[PDB]
Amino acid sequence: AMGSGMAMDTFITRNFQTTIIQKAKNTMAEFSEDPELQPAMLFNTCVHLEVCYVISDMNFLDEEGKSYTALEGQGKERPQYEVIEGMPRTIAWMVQRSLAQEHGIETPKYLADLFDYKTKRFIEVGITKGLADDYFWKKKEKLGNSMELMIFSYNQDYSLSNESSLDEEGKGRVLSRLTELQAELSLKNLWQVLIGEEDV
Ligand SMILES: [Mn+2]
Ligand SMILES: [Mn+2]
Repeated sequence: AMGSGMAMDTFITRNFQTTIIQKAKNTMAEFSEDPELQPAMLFNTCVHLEVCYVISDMNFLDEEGKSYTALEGQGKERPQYEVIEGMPRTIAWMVQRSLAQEHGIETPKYLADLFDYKTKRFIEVGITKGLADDYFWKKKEKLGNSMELMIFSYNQDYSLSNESSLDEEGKGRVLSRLTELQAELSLKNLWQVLIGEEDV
């Protein structure tokens, strides 16, 4: 129980790519948060970042706004999305402001997770231990119509502001990853004590 920090630290190392982990550690230390003392926060950041990459790498985009999968596009001579999560927050805000300026659109008040070059919209991603619909409308309160929302729960429910933002195979990649993580956390008795994103 007091070893829950070390158990979560170890879990993180065994369940995520080194690249994912290093970014999350860096963002916590920007908030002057010790990952060793706030392991729940480190886990949540890792999952969030991994989901954003799972959404962004799924398709690529050409000059005229046509999308391709990685296989379809290879050799033709960018990722459909700019990933704003995963970098220091000062650099993140530079990116969001540049993207808005480049495209002649408003700059959202809050920091986005992704930017979709196809629709020219910012996207917020959320992962909840609770009901996705609840979290969705909680974010809507603050965000309004400034961004699209993609909310996923560990319990396989989800809520999307734009249903065409994910095919059923992309949804299945995200949700299956979350289901697998919850099963493992449950087996380690780490699930009940995890503080989800929706309570931060
Ligand atoms: Mn964010
Ligand atoms: Mn988010």
